[PDB]
Amino acid sequence: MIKNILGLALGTNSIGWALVKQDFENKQGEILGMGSRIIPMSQDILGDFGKGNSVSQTAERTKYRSVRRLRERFLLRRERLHRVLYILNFLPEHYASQIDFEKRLGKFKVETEPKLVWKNTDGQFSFLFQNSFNEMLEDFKAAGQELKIPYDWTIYHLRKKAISQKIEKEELAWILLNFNHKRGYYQLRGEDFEEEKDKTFVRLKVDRIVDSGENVKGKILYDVYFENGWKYDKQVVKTEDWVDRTKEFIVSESILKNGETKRTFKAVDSEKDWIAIKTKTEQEIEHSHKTVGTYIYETLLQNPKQKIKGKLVRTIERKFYKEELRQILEKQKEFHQELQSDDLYNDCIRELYRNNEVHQLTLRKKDFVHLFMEDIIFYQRPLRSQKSSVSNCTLEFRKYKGENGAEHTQYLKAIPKSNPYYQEFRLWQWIFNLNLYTKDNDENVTKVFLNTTQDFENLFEFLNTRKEVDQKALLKHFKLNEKTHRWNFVEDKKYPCNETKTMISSRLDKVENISDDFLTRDIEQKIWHIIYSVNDKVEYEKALKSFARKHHLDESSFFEAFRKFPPFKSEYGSFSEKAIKKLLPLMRLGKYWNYAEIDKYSRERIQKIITGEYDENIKDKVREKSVHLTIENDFQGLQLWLAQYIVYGRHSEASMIGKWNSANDLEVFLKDFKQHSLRNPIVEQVITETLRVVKDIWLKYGNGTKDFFNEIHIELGDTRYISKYISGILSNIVRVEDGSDEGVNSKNIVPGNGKITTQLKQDWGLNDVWNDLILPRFERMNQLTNSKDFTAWNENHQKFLPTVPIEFSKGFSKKRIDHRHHALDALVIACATTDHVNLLNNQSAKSDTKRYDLKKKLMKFPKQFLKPWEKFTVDAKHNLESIIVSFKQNLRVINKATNYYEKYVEKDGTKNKERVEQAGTNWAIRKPMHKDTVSGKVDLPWVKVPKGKILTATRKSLDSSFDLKSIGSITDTGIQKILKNYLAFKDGNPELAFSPEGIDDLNKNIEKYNDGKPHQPINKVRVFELGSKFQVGQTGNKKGKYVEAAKGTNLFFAVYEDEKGKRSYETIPLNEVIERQKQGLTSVPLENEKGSRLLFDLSPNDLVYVPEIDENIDSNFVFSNLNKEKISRIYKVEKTSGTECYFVRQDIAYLIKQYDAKTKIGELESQNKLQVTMTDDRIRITDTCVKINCDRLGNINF
RNA sequence: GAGCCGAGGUUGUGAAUUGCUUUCAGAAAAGCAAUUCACAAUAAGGAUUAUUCCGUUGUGAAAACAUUCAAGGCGGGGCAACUCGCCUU
DNA sequence: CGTTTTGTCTCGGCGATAATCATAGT
DNA sequence: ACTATGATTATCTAATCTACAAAACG
Repeated sequence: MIKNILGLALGTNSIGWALVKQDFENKQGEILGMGSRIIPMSQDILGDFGKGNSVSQTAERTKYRSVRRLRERFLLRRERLHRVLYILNFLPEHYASQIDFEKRLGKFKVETEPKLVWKNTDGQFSFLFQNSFNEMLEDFKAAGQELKIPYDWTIYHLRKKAISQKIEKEELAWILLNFNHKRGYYQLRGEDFEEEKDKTFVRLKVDRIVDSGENVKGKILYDVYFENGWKYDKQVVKTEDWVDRTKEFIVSESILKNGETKRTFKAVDSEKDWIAIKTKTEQEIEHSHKTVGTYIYETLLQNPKQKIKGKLVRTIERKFYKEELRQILEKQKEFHQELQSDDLYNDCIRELYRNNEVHQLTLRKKDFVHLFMEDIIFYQRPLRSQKSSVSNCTLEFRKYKGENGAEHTQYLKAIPKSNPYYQEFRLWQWIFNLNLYTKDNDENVTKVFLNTTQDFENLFEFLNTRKEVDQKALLKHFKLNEKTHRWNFVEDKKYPCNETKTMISSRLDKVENISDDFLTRDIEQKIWHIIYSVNDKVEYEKALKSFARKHHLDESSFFEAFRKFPPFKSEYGSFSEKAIKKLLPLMRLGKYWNYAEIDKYSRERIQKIITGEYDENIKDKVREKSVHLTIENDFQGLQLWLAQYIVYGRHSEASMIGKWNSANDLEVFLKDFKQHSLRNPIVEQVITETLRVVKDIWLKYGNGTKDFFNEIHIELGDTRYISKYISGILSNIVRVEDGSDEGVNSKNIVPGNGKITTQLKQDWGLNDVWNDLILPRFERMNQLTNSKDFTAWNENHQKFLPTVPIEFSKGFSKKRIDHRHHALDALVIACATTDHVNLLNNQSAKSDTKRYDLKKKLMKFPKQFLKPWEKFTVDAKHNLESIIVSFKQNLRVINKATNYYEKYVEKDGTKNKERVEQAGTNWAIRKPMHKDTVSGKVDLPWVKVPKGKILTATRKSLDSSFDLKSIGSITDTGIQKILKNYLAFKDGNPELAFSPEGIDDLNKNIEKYNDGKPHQPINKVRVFELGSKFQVGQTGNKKGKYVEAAKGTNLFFAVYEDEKGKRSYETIPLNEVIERQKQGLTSVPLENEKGSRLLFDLSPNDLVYVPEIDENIDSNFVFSNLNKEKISRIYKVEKTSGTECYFVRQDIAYLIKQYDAKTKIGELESQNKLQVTMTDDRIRITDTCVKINCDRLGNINF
């Protein structure tokens, strides 16, 4: 008689909501409220989530964190090297004196940038190793190239020299730190692949293409021939790009069973493919029979202009660097007696690991080579453990009491699917579920071949010894054949058959020289634990060797068989090991079944059920189903449900009765909600704000009372996954406890479909109200474009109709330009009653009389439905007209940071490693402080710099986009002159002049374009810009880094006021906000230098009201009489810069036509947002703007 | 969702070579650079000495948190710290 | 001032299937 | 001798703008 319905139009970043209360029997009803809540998301995410490309803020934050973590790990390696070398007395005096060895161990002292080789004496820098540089000079002159080379090329000369000769200890420290910089490519798993692993990179020329007579797709395929005698494996069709073309290949070879090389082919081109580049560099290094450092040194000797870093050696295997460093260290150990000193080694080991005695005792047996190479520099951490994220068992729970005097439950981790207990349980399940059917008549031929316990025991034994069962093997075990019988499932599908024991038996038979009885249950599970738990190469090898030593087995072929065992797939079952251990005695039948192996609880329950007594834990359905279990002997080969109830006492997942009687339950559920509980963060964010909106509606319109929402309709109109989880969550509100409403989702949740929505919109005229609601925008567009092509006349409706020209018909749709369409969708979903959706989903009647009553009740005499009440369209249109869209504001600028770090804490006279919280106050910046690109400050005497601005320059690649205007912005004038000369030579055509071949030609003959004077090659140039860029920081060289504010970081636009009436405008930078908020002050300075008082500041996604020109709003207040014209004048802050504050009307979501530089037209001009009102008055908003406050429901918070 | 790593790029310091402009006076210096090398920083900053980290996630007024969390015993694993399991509150 | 035009850090591995080559039972 | 099944690599795994901040221009 009176019923409350709420509708939610969930979107990708929007939440449209509505609430209706209708009396259907009297054709009465009304809309309590409507609105649209918007979470600010850019169109990039909305266009990327459909395909998927790193669509997550958390993903970008994680990428930044990973880069940082690599940086601090490199820095920590450098600090440890500094400490060790200072103990060894290897650092130079000037470099060591600027390193802190007492408070911040190994770190540079503040405001210092020392260099290991550049000694700063009384203002002049001198190279530390003059003798080595001189030796390199005679080396170069013997190569006959030049005598003027950089000092810092000595690193490679020393790297080559250190292989076989003595070098100075400071040079050795330089080498060690340089090795710490560049480490190489390495795969942590290792697991050396096939012994051949050819993967050779070659260059071959095609000789002949002989037709092979294979016609496919109306063309006879051909093959390829090479000079060495190799045939390209695949067929070739296009002969134009294959005749005598020198393609490069990564050819792979492998020795097969027959004993010949199966040579594949992989067409690849260098300098664009990582694999080809790496393989070519590695082959060049290896065929020279020299280390990477020696190869680099000789290459640089041959071509002094060669780019080393990033051109010559980009990415090579870490083994090359490790071999070079090992050779250097073993050679230098023979000369430097510090590296052979045990006392110095003990001092180093104590300094590094003073509180870790075990690691000290471990490293006491090694030497400095292992410390520098294996321990410090090339130490790579293993993958972080993820066993804490494993899903928990749903049945077996452990309860305990903590120190807080409470009692919570500790969950049990799920058993791995490959655990032999899980394998046995799954095999028993598959045997129980297995039955046979005949091909002839499709009759239940089973129960004759599998009737007694002997048959099932034989089948279990047969399946135990195999790894995968199929049609033919299972048929042959029963002597049946494919031509006469089938096994009730997919004929060409195979099932797991306890493969683990199969491989275990195979590898325990491969070792031989043992009896065929060593494989038992305990030994099998021990080998399982050894292989699975110990996931590390050397650890696994040592574990296997020690296991073979403990048990009387030969450790010769057992280790060899088990050393290359394939890793297990990461998977876990639904239950835990305890659950399967308890269920298996029930599963087992025959000789594997015994009553003594069933635990006390299940045995007692079985005794009770067979006795027939009355117990509270036994349901009537149990006696209905377990009636056949009269004797305890019948409890053999029971199914999963039976055994589950016997062990526990629950008929499968029985769910709970989650009913919430007040908004406080919803509030605490919000408090207890967990992050990353769904598919992606987008949906969890949307639902978080969704139920928050639901809580706000509940509080506002029902005071949080019980059973306020009689029904909730959720429809959306990829995104299907969020059509049911939300229904389940909100079933806690719309559930009925009388027993007639049962299930995971309450019957009060009725999601719909698009057909009903469209039909009711057309019949009730929601399309009409939307059209004449959006028409004024199109009339304005016609007036702006002084044409009549944005509105189409029709005579039946005697009015205009919004439309777009075909040339602007790319992706325009009328239902996506205004944010109120979310509210419209929510309203149409909410009002779709059960009768309406039933009628429009089951229109197929099979008889006109059966559905004629619904025709009489709902539609007017299939033409038109009755409106829900007399004025449904009218008041629906009014409610759309009086909606203030609520926009979420993200004003998080700083936040409190919590850091927990492991540490040795002195406890009870002993040092034990534990976790400690960081002391003091540490702030976290929640916004991107600046853009990635970094520019330097320069001053140009030929550029007039106005006061308040600076010149910043950065390096750019020289390309075809360098015209006269672009050339004029280069900081240097020599390059400007040269480029102007070259461009004049090429008839003023940047495309021809600055093409890569054109750039190469310019660099070849740069003398002719420089008035005959030599110049270095030009590939990149520095271009300046006259603007306002701020410094990154204040310490070290961070002062010299000038950056630009990141996207969406101008959060504040302050308008300052004098006593006269004049307004002044200024946008607050982010760093000032940081300082003011961390000092506890207000975000915006309430005072300028001139002394003007602050009126207010504007922030993005904030709503302001612009009064009419005649109105004078100073202390009007009265924010209840917001009729249509008032909301029509509400504007939203979009972006700000300098003295400009751009606005878009709050209703507007997407533009009718975005501005394009070609047509030079747009709805809101070039910026797609105006500093003035859209109407004809065209008045500056900031001159008379007054701020309004909106809650989540869009009400005015006066 | 997260973890283990890698290669460049950018700004700055230092250096070798070569340019444009200016001031001294073809010498010297400065501003702006180009090719190559070493190094520093790589979001401002804050702890720590563990082979540990927190800083572009989200919540909300507490400038508080979630994103980490017990006790014991019965075990596997290594040179072992540590890690992987079982058992009861 | 009002308005439009231009620039913005980028690349690798730790992947999936599809297709041909073998390869024993039949 | 024919068939179906077990396995290595080749091929692909997409195809990307958006919109703010501000210098440049009229």
